[PDB]
Amino acid sequence: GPHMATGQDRVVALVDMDCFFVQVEQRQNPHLRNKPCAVVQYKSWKGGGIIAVSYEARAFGVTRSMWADDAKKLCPDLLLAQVRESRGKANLTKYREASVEVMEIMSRFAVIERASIDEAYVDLTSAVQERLQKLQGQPISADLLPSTYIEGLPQGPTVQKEGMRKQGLFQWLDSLQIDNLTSPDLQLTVGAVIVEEMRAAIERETGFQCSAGISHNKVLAKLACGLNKPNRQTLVSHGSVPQLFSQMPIRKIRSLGGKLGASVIEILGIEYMGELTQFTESQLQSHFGEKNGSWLYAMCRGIEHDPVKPRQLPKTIGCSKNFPGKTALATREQVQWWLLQLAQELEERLTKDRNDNDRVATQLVVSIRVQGDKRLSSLRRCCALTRYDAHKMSHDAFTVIKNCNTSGIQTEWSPPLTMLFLCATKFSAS
DNA sequence: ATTATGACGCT
DNA sequence: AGCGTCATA
Ligand SMILES: [Mn+2]
Ligand SMILES: [Mn+2]
Ligand SMILES: [Mn+2]
Repeated sequence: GPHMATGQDRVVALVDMDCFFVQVEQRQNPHLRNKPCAVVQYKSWKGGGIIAVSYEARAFGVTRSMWADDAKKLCPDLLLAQVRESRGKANLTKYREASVEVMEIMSRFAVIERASIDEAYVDLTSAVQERLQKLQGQPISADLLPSTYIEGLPQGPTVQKEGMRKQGLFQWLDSLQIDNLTSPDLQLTVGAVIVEEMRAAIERETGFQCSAGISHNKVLAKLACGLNKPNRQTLVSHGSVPQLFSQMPIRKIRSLGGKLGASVIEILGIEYMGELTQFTESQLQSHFGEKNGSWLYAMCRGIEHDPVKPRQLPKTIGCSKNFPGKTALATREQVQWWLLQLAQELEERLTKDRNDNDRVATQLVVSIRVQGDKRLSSLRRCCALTRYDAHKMSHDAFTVIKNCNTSGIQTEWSPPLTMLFLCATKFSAS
């Protein structure tokens, strides 16, 4: 009754850029705008690997992870932009810099948690209390929410899509009680008004469009964001959760897309998020561990407490390259040449980071993969990072991996290396 | 031969 | 510490 936590204490948003690397390339090259377009890395192997796809191109069935040669079969007029290559490798700097543009705009509104290169969470609880106080029990007009969907509406007693959005919004606003500054539905709505403003600013100041979700926690905000992409935002209320979850595949919720989610489905013999409500907290804990079980017990009821971390900057800076198939590194000087290439990119990015962000990395992580290993990393070793020097860093990396070579003679490397990875970590203020 | 990342959890 | 899981362009 009066003591049941409902997890409606916060207003959290997730803002996620639409087809982000594609938009970055479309801004730069107007010829790619409003076309089936994709971003590709490399070219030689089957036309290159697609890592971002415009919504026009998705209509033809083009997806991420597709080889460009295969995508061309679905969509002959597909336009392509290539990821930059520097020092023999893909270099993602243009996209990291475009990300910073967006993160700095979002930070004007609230402390953000950078969750990826193209998305951040915002805790808008405080900002909502402020906007409510100036509102002065003013109703919220539909015109203040021009791109917002209310999940689950319209419902009950027009065949166009924008018509449907407006009808749902009208029902939502009609039902609102703007008289109560502590009403969670009202707070979400004011949250959505602020996110319209945030999104307008992003687009005005960068040219990039984005989508967003507004809810009471990060997981619901993330899920909400995806419901009406592209270029729209979606409000998922506490009350909308039972219907939403009653047909929502478990794998759709963040963190459940892998082995754990598969095990929830297998062990409990269920399919949808809402079916989880029929288990006790102890029952879920028994199968999935203390932390996961409690998290599942609350999550299936729309409740989650994971805070929005105040972290706008990535806490690691890394450089990685695969050496597939026959390109696997089989000689010493090969290994040393590529460690230098990686190390030089790292030094470049590290030095820029120190200047911009007043910090220094203190640990260097070196990872490799060896042929045969299904695993993604075969081996990970750390050493001190005391100087931003590429030659020192590459020499040190070699030192930590020197012994992995199984060949008797030292000139050859075996078994051949199919991946090198250098990561700077453990930052301290400077 | 999707690749290049980046965060968090376990022991 | 090193490994594993999950995620995101
Ligand atoms: Mn995106
Ligand atoms: Mn994203
Ligand atoms: Mn995506």
